[PDB]
Amino acid sequence: QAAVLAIATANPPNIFYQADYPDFYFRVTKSEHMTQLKDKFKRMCEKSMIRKRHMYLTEDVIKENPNIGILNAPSFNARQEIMVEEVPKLGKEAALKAIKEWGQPLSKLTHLIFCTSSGVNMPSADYHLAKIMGLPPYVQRTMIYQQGCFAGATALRLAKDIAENNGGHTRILIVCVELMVVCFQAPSDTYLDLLVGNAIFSDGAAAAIVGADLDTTTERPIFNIVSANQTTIPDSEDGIVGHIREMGMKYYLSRTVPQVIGNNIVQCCRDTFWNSMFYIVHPGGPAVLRMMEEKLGLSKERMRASWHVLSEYGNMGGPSVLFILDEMRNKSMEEGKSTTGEGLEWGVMFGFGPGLTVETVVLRSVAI
Amino acid sequence: QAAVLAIATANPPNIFYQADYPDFYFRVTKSEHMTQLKDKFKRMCEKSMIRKRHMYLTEDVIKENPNIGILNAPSFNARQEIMVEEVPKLGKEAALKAIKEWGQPLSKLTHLIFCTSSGVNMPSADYHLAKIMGLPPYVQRTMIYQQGCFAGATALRLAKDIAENNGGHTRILIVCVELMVVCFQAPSDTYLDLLVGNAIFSDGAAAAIVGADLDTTTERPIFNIVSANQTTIPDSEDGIVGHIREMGMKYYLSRTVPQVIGNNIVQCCRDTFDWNSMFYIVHPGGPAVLRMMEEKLGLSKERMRASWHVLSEYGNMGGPSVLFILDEMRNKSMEEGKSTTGEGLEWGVMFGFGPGLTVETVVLRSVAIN
Ligand SMILES: CC(C)(COP(=O)(O)OP(=O)(O)OC[C@H]1O[C@@H](n2cnc3c(N)ncnc32)[C@H](O)[C@@H]1OP(=O)(O)O)[C@@H](O)C(=O)NCCC(=O)NCCS
Ligand SMILES: CC(C)(COP(=O)(O)OP(=O)(O)OC[C@H]1O[C@@H](n2cnc3c(N)ncnc32)[C@H](O)[C@@H]1OP(=O)(O)O)[C@@H](O)C(=O)NCCC(=O)NCCS
Repeated sequence: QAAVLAIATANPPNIFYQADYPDFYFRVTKSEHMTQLKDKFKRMCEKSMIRKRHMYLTEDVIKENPNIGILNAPSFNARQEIMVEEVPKLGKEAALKAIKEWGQPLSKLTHLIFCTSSGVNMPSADYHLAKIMGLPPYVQRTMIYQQGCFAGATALRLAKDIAENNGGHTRILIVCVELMVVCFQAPSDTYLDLLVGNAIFSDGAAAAIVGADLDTTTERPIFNIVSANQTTIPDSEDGIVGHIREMGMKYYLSRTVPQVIGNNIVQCCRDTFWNSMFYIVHPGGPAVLRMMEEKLGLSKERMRASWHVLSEYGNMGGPSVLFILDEMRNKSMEEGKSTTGEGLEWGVMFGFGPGLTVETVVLRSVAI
Repeated sequence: QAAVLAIATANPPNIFYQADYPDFYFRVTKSEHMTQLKDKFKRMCEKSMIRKRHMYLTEDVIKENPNIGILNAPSFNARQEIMVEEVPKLGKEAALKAIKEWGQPLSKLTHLIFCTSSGVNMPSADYHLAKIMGLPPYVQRTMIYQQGCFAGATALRLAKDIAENNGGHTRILIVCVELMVVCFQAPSDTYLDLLVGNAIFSDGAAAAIVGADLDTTTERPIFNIVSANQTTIPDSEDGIVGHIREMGMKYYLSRTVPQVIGNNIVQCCRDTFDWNSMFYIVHPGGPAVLRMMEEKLGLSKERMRASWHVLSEYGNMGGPSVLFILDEMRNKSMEEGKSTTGEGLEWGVMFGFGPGLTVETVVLRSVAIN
């Protein structure tokens, strides 16, 4: 059975505290005159439950690429040149720490699964990561582009079958990275979905190692991947929409996504399995996390890891479910819990994104 | 063990005969005064070993989207809107014929793998296919974007482990589509990679069904997927390069790619496996790759027949091309009274390749027919 053997994360060094973003955003986009809009955007940042976000896109980067800060202006080439370089670099930072934890040589990896929705190139970010890390030429790459916030979960789904069907030697590095360079947009009166995305999206990278049939002398599972299944919510394609354009990516976030996602993953939870199991839910917004608490009647401690990653990092998209998994098993160990899943045995991870698409991973903890 | 249970293909109705393409291409781009450049382009087309290509991008579509035919003009938005709609539509045409040949209900599928380097969107082409085909919501989707001409083989590699690890009723639809709307560019005398790609790149869709441990009464494999491995060619990053830009995709094609590829897959054959006693499916990158296979392995001329055929009748369609060849090989083997689906031979190999340079090697096993 496939297991997660290591986790590690990385973030761009610059921190943006949510308190100061509504002024920073409207200032660098020369938009201070949209005061009524800014008041609305201040209202979104405060309700976001996000304390701080790490971002590559600093005021300097915008000055260097001034069209990114100018709505509808062509900025795709500029965004593209940044992301094609920087996405694999941030992925290398996290992958190195994850391989340090695994404690095995690079030449032991057989596969690489790279996921991002921040830039596209041929050869793609999976290749570039393998170059700058000097991976052997026998490492088999799978590139997951533009799958949004369920990419981290979908990587595990793919990794389970690769790891289990090829046997003991198969070892998979998974790397998910996002830079909101891809979709930063200046605020506008008619396009009210920016204010949502610009309040929540942030940058980060997470890496993980997956294998089955372990060398019990060197390798130790953190979690076991029991099952992994994707489902699609009918007639909801208008929920999350990403249009990649000459102005960069135009995202569109429907008001109904949190209730639609919330009702559906709460259903997946029942169909698949409530304070006796551990939970990793992609921090799409605070309302999805509350609905899990309200409809399953969870203690405040059940969603703690997911609220924590949201608060300290915001909505990093793809890699976010791995941040939460790392955060869960870390505090489990520091607090001396019974298991990597906060002392519990069974758990569930949910990724979700455009479609609407839900990726459900059934996990099992490891005794600590 | 995973097996290919059905294969089918589709292409745009408009046919562009290579003999006429230099005139067409320089006329619709209003570049016919670049007479020396056009002569060079004629020589490329005349050596392409491509007889005809099917293409979505007609003179009318250029007229409707004039920036596509103006070099460096902003046309990404125009290209995107075409491909986001037209890529799943053309994939649908192939997929339905593949399901028809399979003989099982569309609802019996469990997985969909969609591959294209022609447009990006969220939700992606895999979702849009599922929508317009009415695939049930339990069909689990994987989207392979921007992986170039090895995506068809990479889909078989991932589908092998999905079918065999889950097995049972697991059934994977693979759909690979390219439209050269993505990378069509007007000619320039400083940018001679464009002349190469404009002489060879074409449109098509292919669909295949994959499953392990199927029912003999209803389902019969065409090929068994014995193994599949991806390898990378070191220090070859600049061979095949695709820069997605506001002007569309700018590709760059090193002149040595066919030799690097040809020498690499000849070596892969030897490490992996009478070379005339196995069958071959080689991505039609150009004529030099196939001749290198024949030369360095001492192949009779029947061995690359199917790959030459697809190159001739369809050009370089990218990702789906190996499935076109696999289908052609299987069909003619049946029609011409051969003993197995691989031209009467037992073992075979499929090579896809693309940016990296990356090589996807799929070891195949024919099934007895006739
Ligand atoms: C931004 C957010 C935190 C605001 O908190 P909230 O729970 O909506 O609380 P409120 O209803 O009081 O705030 C909504 C305000 O922002 C606007 N707004 C919120 N969501 C919006 C959306 N999808 N589209 C357009 N406007 C939106 C509303 O128009 C409203 O404006 P108002 O102050 O004039 O009334 C919340 O909307 C959110 O988290 N959205 C993200 C949804 C999500 O998880 N998507 C998944 C992507 S991975
Ligand atoms: C275009 C092609 C059909 C003709 O090449 P050929 O059969 O080897 O014969 P030639 O070398 O005489 O080519 C004729 C012209 O094309 C030019 N040319 C060939 N490859 C070129 C390249 N990468 N870049 C720029 N020019 C090139 C030559 O300079 C020559 O110009 P000239 O006639 O004025 O001297 C052949 O180059 C080809 O198929 N290349 C494919 C590359 C490839 O497979 N890429 C993989 C993507 S899947």
